[PDB]
Amino acid sequence: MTQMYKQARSEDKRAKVTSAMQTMLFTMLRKLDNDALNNIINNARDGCVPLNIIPLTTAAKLMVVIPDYNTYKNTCDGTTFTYASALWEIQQVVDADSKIVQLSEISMDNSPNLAWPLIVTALRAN
Amino acid sequence: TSAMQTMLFTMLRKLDNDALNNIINNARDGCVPLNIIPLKLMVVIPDYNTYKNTCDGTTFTYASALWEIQQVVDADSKIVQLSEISMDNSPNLAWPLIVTALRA
Amino acid sequence: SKMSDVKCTSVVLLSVLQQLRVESSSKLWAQCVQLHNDILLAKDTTEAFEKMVSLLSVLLSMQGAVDI
Amino acid sequence: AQSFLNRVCGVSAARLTPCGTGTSTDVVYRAFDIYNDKVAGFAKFLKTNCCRFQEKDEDDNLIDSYFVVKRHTFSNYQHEETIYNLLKDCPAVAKHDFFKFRIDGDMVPHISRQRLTKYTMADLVYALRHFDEGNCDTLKEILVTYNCCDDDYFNKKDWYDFVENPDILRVYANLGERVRQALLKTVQFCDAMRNAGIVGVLTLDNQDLNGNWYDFGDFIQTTPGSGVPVVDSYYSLLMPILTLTRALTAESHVDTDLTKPYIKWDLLKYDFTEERLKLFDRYFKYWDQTYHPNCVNCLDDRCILHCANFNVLFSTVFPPTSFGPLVRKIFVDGVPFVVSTGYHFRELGVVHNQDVNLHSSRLSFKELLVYAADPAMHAASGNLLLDKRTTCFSVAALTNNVAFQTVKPGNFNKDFYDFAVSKGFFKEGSSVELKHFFFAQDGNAAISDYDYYRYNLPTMCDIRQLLFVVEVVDKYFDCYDGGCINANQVIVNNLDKSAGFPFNKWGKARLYYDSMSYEDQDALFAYTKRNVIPTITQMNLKYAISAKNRARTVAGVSICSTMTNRQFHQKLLKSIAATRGATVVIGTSKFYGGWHNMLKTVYSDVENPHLMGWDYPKCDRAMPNMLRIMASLVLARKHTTCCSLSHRFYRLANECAQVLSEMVMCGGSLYVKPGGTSSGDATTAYANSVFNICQAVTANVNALLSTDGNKIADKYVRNLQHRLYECLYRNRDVDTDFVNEFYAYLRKHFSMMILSDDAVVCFNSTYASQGLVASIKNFKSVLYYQNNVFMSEAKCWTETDLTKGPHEFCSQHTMLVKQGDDYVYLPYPDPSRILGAGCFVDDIVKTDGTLMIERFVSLAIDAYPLTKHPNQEYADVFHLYLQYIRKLHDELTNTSRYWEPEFYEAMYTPHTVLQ
Ligand SMILES: [Zn+2]
Ligand SMILES: [Zn+2]
Repeated sequence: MTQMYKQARSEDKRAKVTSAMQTMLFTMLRKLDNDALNNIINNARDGCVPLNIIPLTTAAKLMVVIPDYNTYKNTCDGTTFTYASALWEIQQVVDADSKIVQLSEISMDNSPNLAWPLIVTALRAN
Repeated sequence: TSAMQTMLFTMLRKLDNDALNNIINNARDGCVPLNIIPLKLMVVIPDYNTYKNTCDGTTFTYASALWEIQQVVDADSKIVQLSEISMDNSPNLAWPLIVTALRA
Repeated sequence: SKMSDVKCTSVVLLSVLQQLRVESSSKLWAQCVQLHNDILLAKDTTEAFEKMVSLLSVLLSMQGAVDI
Repeated sequence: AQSFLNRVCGVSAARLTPCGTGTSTDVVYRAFDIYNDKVAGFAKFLKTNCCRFQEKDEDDNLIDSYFVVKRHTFSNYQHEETIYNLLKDCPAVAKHDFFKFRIDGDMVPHISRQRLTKYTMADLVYALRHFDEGNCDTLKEILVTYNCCDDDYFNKKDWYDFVENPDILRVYANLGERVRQALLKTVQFCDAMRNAGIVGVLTLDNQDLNGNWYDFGDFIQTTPGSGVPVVDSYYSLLMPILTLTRALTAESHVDTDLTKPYIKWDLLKYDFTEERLKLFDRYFKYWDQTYHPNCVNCLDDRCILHCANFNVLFSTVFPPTSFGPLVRKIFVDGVPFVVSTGYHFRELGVVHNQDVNLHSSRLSFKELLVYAADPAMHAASGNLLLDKRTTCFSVAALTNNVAFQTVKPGNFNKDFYDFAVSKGFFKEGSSVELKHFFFAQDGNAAISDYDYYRYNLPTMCDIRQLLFVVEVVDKYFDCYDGGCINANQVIVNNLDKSAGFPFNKWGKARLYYDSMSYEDQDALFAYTKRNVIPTITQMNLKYAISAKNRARTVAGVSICSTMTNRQFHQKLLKSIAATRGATVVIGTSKFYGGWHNMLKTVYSDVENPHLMGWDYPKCDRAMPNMLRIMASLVLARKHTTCCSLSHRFYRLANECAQVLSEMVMCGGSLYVKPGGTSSGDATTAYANSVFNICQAVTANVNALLSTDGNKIADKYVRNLQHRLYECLYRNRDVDTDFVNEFYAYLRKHFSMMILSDDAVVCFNSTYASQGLVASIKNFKSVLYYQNNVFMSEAKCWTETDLTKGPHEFCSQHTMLVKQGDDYVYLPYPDPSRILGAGCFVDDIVKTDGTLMIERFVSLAIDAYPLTKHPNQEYADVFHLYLQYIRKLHDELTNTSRYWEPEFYEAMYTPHTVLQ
């Protein structure tokens, strides 16, 4: 009754993965500990909230993925738009090749010259 | 990686299709497409020894088909009327010519 | 066997194109993937050759790759 | 004459077309839900008693309302008259008119019921549960009459299809309001019966499509206030179309009217138990079985099924942002976290973990593993994501940029191709050629492939039928051995699989099987028996051969999911894979006579035998959650002496939260997977087999119940059908004798050979033509209404000559060859597949040569039976492969030398069973 208590190939292999998990958790909870989450949870009936609303109501950065222009025009038209009952301000639109697309290029005549899955990064406005 | 490239070229030579051999011969001369050939084609012509062999009047022989030259622009980035190409006044023509045509 | 030759040549040509780092261009790699897939699925031995010249133009549009 | 019309009009709707005066309008088939001492079933009969006048609306245009005037004996007329005078002042009772007319010399008494539609709820339910696009005239007429579409819609191609033309869902959902009004009228009627002391059975064929009721001929009067309606057959037969027509879609509006804004639910709300109880007590008031909104409180797997079936329907009313892990904020050494302390399933309700430790002290390896696999901290620290490329629910984006994965072409093996060309292959005008390749993929392939989960729709099942099919399936699975095993009895092969997210960052599964002690693994198991661990699944693009340019995907399930599913299911899966001669033939090698023995077992003793096979369109994307849950419960029935009910329920909840409605890491983002199997789980090849047997047993049940029991000439099959209807819709108990009896009937007349998603059936063709066992149209109908897919009869085969076996099984054909005065069945592949796999390699073998020769001898093993083929190019294939393997072995430099033909021959004979 030794290999049931102890591991087999510990040999600083168990330590590597536990320190990896530890640093990942402690680098996640550093861009996470804020007061938006406190005011979200502290208004629940018993402190328990669905997970699908945590980013929706506390995230400070949105990313919109847009396939084509008749969706860009219906979704992200302008420099500020509205989503999830909040007001977002656009910044740094990018195309599928990780290249910056200026807002003065997304029209109907220049459409074919854009790598089309466009990624719009927006910040939550107050 | 030149192993894979010489494999590709020996296979292309084995295929022995005349359209493929034509575009390969032009690419070896210097006459090169600047975009995927459309099934709006724009092509670089190096010089007139290559221009006269292919382009006759307005009509363009490439990929063993016919194209109607819609716009020719010399290297100087300025429209040229294709009725100025000569065999003695050939110097002053900016000789890498971008010729743009459509398939007739 | 002029169809199996064309389909194997299509495989080799897309391999060399991928090695030339054209998947680092979304639009161009999408066009080349479409050409290669339709050449592989083709059943007529002349539109396969049409798509083949269209796909080889991609490789030899890059002003210099080998073409010694 | 016309006097009969002047009288049947009475004092309402003086404008009636003379559509009948004798016993006319009797040239029609109508669907009936009949049960008496001679017949029992839900089938189409020839109703010939009526005389149906049709009202003509103002301006002489005909309207959908009829006066159905029947001729009754005096006793039944008096009885029905009294019961109507009781139930008269209820709004959900069609008006009746009782009169007498002088036919020749006797005042014959007639009963004319007023303003009924042309069809009834039974006609609608039968049209949708016995669908056949050859003759769907009743369905077309209903959909047109009630303004769901127009007459020209059906000129469309594949208008009935779900996966092509998915607008048929919008065309069906226009009957939802009508179906919901029918449910409300039914509850009104049941109340009016109870408060009047009227005992009777409610059958669908007594409710017109407006909602009214009639035909009080079998009710009996009791003491008032103590009536009791019987609604089992009604509600259970109606159930499958409540989700197909989205009947409750009006329950998510402000005041349950489709012309008002949506209910803006609270965003922090996740319980919904009182709303579910309100919905049940509103629509199914008299369904006299206890409904538990949170299946945690269930009693047995049958109760879990019964109540998850209701939660599936009631959960389409609630906001989709309220399902999924329920996070809480815990403290570790003072630093706060967010961790899942529960879950909210669409099917199982709210589940709460029992071992939650607020204000922790430290993190050991087990709890570190749990917290790292938990998607709470991953989705709470990532950006909000709005992905307009899909309709699936997106949770968060874990990065600052989306990742676009592409797939490469295959590696051309030019030496082999030149060898084949010099031998003489691929010549123009040949039957063997290249048809299988590696199709390259562009950036929009991962998400375009993930978006197929839109084919997984919420579907309610006929529960009274499922609760019997599950007993017959568990009869199919009762020669095995299951139970939990300690962590030191688990044998794990392929220790280099994907460890899911976020573990694939630090190693394969080998890392976590070598880091965790046996005690740690046992503790993690015993933990999952009391808590829910939601995990994340990685979705990658596969690099494999196909004849279609579609993108093939692969899934990596978390290590903390696979590690415990192994201890739960390893014993049963080993027992299934190590047994020969059963229905579910998994892990039975086709060599040394395995194919011949499999076939001789399928053919076992069926009398007039025909072979049949079918396929499931979009099986893994479209398998319903109720059926996946049923499969997992059937598999978990082996744990009766080691796990109590709480342990088995929490194992079911973990399995759901991990491989049914998991979060999927696609690209660099988290999406919500609606349902369907995961190709990366070790259990799906067996869950698919349970699902396969379920659908086959269901097709048999429907074929036996939908046949006119008066024309069945066998007085044994008549009693079998009668008792089948009883055991389904009466007799809430489980009848073990009849379950054994029906299982024996099936095994005698419908023999199956099942592997995951693949089946071969040997059936009595006489019974199948009489309608007593399942044909292929019965499978088409069952798939349509229980899988939301349309199965074309162009992908289903049938074989009348058994000496040439199944046309296709596990991608193998069958040929009857001679092996020393003993004719045996041998499996041969597709020569195109063999040649393709030979010419295109994966660049792992283009470097070393021993792996190349291993690949080529495996191919020449799979391509030996072709030598016995009558076609000559097929034999030439194997000769080519052998010549090439000899060339390779000579380049590198008796029955175990892989370069002679007798190494391969011995692989297909049972006299040398050595591996
Ligand atoms: Zn229950
Ligand atoms: Zn157990």
